[PDB]
Amino acid sequence: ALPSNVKLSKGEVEKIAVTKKEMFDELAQCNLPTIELITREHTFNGDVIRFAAWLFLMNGQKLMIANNVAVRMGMQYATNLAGNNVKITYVTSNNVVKLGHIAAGVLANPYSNKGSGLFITYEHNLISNQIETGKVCVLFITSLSTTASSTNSFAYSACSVPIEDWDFNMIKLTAETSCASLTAMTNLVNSLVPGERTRPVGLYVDIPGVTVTTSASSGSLPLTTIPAVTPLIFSAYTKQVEEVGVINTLYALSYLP
Amino acid sequence: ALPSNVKLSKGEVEKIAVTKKEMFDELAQCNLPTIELITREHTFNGDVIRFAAWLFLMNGQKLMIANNVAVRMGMQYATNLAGNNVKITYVTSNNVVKLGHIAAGVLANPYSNKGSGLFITYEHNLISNQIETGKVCVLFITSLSTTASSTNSFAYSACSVPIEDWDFNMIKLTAETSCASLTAMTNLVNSLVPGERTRPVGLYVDIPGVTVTTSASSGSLPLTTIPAVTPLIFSAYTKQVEEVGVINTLYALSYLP
Amino acid sequence: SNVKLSKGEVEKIAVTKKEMFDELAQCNLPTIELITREHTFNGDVIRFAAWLFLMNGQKLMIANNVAVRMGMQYATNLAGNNVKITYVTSNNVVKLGHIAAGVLANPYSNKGSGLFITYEHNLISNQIETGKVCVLFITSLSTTASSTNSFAYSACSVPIEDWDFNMIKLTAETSCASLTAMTNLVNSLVPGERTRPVGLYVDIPGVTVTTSASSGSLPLTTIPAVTPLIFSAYTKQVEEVGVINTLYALSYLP
Repeated sequence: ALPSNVKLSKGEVEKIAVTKKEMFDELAQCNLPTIELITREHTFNGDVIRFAAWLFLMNGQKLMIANNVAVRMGMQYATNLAGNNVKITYVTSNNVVKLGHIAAGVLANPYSNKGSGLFITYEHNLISNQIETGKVCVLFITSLSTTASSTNSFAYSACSVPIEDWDFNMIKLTAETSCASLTAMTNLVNSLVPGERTRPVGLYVDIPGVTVTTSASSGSLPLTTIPAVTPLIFSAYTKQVEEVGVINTLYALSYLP
Repeated sequence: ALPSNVKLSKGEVEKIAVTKKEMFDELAQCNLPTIELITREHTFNGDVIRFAAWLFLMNGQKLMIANNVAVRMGMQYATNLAGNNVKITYVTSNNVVKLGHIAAGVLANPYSNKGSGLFITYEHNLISNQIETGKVCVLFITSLSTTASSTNSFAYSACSVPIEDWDFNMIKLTAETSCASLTAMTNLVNSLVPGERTRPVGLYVDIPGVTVTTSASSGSLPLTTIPAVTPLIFSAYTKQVEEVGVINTLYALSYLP
Repeated sequence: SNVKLSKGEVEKIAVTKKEMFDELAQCNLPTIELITREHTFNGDVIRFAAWLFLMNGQKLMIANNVAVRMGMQYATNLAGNNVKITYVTSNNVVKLGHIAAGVLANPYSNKGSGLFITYEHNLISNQIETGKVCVLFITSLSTTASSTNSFAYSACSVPIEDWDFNMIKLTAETSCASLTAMTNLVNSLVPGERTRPVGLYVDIPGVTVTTSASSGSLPLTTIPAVTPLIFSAYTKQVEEVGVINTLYALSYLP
């Protein structure tokens, strides 16, 4: 801890750094070489840090409508829209597990209020209300005006990803990385009185083949509920667009690189 | 300072690694050499990562009954069944502090509806309702059927531990590590209709001398509430057995190895 | 085992910054998404973790802590609503941000502890103090189980030029004016009803911190909605004043 700056022994480094051994130890039980299975499972396979961040974002958080859903990899059950645990179906393409889904179940109260949401489904286009075989449907909806505004103005970006190409890591919500959605949303925001302007954010997806579409402005939430029969992957919505950030963060945290 | 493989200086390791200094620095105040007392106490002595993970598990989580209790080491007060801070009494064997307890207080509503829970008390057997002098009493209760099922079927595992041999670390819930509780519990689940079967989890305890007993199937929760006057160490219960995993995680997180 | 490590070995033994980055990395990009960085203490996921729950719900805390963080746009006010931040500057340095307090639904109550920080508005004196940051700490002196209503506060005013979030804490151990006074005041109560004394410690020279007399009713119950507010957080149980310090510590970088 004391010396200026020269090559460290293993013992010195174990003293200066946070070790993986120490991280394992947070969860280790009864002097066993492995973390308990039922813990590993819901814990991103040991990652207590990721799990910590993720956990509160997933639950409660005050302005988020009645139960987020994120079906994670390597698990048996996930909680649906009503907060209940249901069986996961995992989906294969080319011998690889791409994703899981569950029955949406019953959203007690509609989305509302001038917020932002990211929803992801298997084969069920929420906008068009139609099935798209072998695609994953990504939907981002948001207020364009601020919570304090007196203008009702909303929009959405959307795209469909062939299941073979699907990769959780290549999706994000952004206000800085250039792409069709950010550009469109930026133009859409600028239609409002300056005082009522949001910080534009877009649906960025970097998977070749896929183009992301952005709607026109709406003055009414593009999506209010989700049919309970819906094969659902991920669903999260704040009542306050000012916090759209946390929704990107949740999603980023839900799935491994 | 990132692309090569041999022999790092202290200064390089401090850039490449997450350091203890930085972790200390999340909690440091006023350029002082130690973390503030009143913060160290409830923070597992500065372990902010542990504390992060633990915190949300300990509170709210929408399917857990009205207030988990985990009396932690080296603290003044713990919150009881009613969520109120009451004085901890610490217990000594052979000049070593083994564990603390509090008056259980008042569970507003009964445990209920096909869940799982772990309870640990000082000297009070919750099943036999009698005092066992110098024993620590472990009770794990669970549904055998799924939440979706139409069968009321419940069981519990239990054992008593001599206070001198007590070790928070040698207990866990498991579905993989071989033991008498897992075995019994496996056989018990297999008495149900395939579609209603849960993944069996047993109470595992590696303290020599101790044997863990498992009940027969019950169809009615082995345990519904806790007498207010009870000396309580740990109590946690979910309404949904499918998440019994979190209960193991919480417990694992509450006590240091 | 017990000899000089290569960078590959270090990366296998240590938690790396690269891995921490990767908790939040998206789309193979060299930076963490802005809207994510912003509310995340710039990528510090561990800090953000601990902070998050401390800031929200937590059972015994009155209807919405406020803590205006650095480098953000909006912060949640007393009502739980997101409002615009005004950042304040002294000598080309950003010293702090504030928001209109807004409407605290229910009054602070029942034998707790609160830390409050306002720009220029002394909540006790109810008067403007130009160029000062106002720190107020209020607490029960007796325990929740007690049958005595006894309260006190400590307070000080800090010139905006000298303001540093890091030189403030709540303490029961580090010697200071507020600790001493607070210990004396506690010791006027029946032993069984005695709290563990904690003081408002502030290590910015020029500033002295005043501690009140004992009250028998809370020195502060509410906050005028117009108040320029920086930090606000109150538990109903004084036994947990520890968590209020931890929330504060976690809200601002060293």
